[PDB]
Amino acid sequence: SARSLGKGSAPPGPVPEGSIRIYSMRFCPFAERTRLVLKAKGIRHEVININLKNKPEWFFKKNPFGLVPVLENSQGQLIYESAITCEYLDEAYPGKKLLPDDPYEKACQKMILELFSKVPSLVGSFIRSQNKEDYAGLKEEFRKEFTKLEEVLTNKKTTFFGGNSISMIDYLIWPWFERLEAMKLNECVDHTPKLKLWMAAMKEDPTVSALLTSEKDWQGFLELYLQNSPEACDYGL
Amino acid sequence: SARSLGKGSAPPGPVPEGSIRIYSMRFCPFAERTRLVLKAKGIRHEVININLKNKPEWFFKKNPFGLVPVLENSQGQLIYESAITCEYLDEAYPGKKLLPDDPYEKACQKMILELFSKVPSLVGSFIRSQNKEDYAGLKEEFRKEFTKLEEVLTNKKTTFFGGNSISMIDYLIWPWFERLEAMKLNECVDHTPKLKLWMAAMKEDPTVSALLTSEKDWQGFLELYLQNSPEACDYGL
Ligand SMILES: *CC(=O)Nc1ccc(Cl)c(S(=O)(=O)N(C)C)c1
Ligand SMILES: *CC(=O)Nc1ccc(Cl)c(S(=O)(=O)N(C)C)c1
Repeated sequence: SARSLGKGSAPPGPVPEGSIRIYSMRFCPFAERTRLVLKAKGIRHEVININLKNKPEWFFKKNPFGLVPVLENSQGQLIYESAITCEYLDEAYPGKKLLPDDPYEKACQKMILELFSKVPSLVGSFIRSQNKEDYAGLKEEFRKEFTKLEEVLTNKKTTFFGGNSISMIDYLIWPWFERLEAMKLNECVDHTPKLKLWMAAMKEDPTVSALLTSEKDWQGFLELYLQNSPEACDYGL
Repeated sequence: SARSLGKGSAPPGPVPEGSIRIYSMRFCPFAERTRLVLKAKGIRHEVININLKNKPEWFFKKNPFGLVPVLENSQGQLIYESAITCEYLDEAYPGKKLLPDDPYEKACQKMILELFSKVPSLVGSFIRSQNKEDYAGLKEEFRKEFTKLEEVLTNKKTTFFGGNSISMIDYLIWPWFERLEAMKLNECVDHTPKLKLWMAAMKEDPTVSALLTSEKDWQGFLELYLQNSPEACDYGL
């Protein structure tokens, strides 16, 4: 049932009242942001996984960019871009607010997100590699970006990037730090102690712990991904 | 007095109570967004222009990226990234809200901003050109992106990107459309009629009209810019 929908599959049909739909992919770190917010805010939702190597024709109607995550509500409104879906969920649904009310504190979280901006493309370059010589250079590129995040934690004198308690910014940058160990990149945080202590503190958060994918599951997906397999998205039953 | 501050200049000192400071550059389209918001919301402010070809040492303390626009308030809080400065100004100051209260309508504006994302880099490629052969190809690249904006106006059945009246998204994407005529790129909107009618309607907005820089002033700045002159930022006294 959690199996990804591809070419030849039928459109999902209307989203029922009282629930929101997320078009996701179980191994997508960008869609993981939305799922972390949905869980944290306890929002009632339905998941539809998209086979990103063999996309359905109807998926481009949901998002012209053809990317996960996408939200769809009962009135048929469509929201895409991982950071936009996350802000939308915090505003449109009740409970503990992940984004702070203060305009400056809100701005700060968005500034920290911009400081992290180069990390996903760097994770992408490390994955798609042809030789072991490029590895040391990319590791230094990681350190250069991870030092930007360290300076923020040092200046704020706080555990998390948004305060003493976990907030939106932590969930937005976490998926890439989650995959560092599986990719054997833990040494890239050896010069950022406050960033290293932030990771262990994050791993203990009940929301983060519940959605955390295993080392072998990421290694198994990435193996099929680097083979451009249409079974990658469906790795692990 | 409106003259840009460069190497050898002294730090500005504290921002007084009741006013906000913007670190800008009179020809910067990204900083123009912030200035359009400051004007539209009638915010009391002080402008400090930065010589971007010969930056002051103290400017990297205001923004690690060393880019304009930057906001600084009386309590010393610093806000950078043009879109972040604009959202901050709408939330922290009273009057007519440029961003709508509705979470979906807010999300939509941010989605339209993402649809425009490739235009500034395209304007940059057209400016830095070595031959007239690349011109036709880049014009087609413009049409491909300007068609994304046309589809939004067509679907919404509205004059502006955020409704029947001007909002935040219009001010955020305007500076690049402002410079199209000066760069002789008006033919790139010949296949987007609703986008072409949006430009003329924008040119009539009192906020847009008041901050509008002349054709020759942009041509004169760009000439000095493509000469990498430290007088570019100060073109036109
Ligand atoms: C949703 C998505 O883009 N998923 C995905 C899968 C695998 C990797 Cl390595 C990444 S990434 O963020 O590292 N990058 C875009 C290559 C993302
Ligand atoms: C503030 C700034 O970056 N100013 C600037 C000056 C000249 C041009 Cl052409 C641009 S652009 O947006 O076209 N691009 C970054 C080249 C921006």
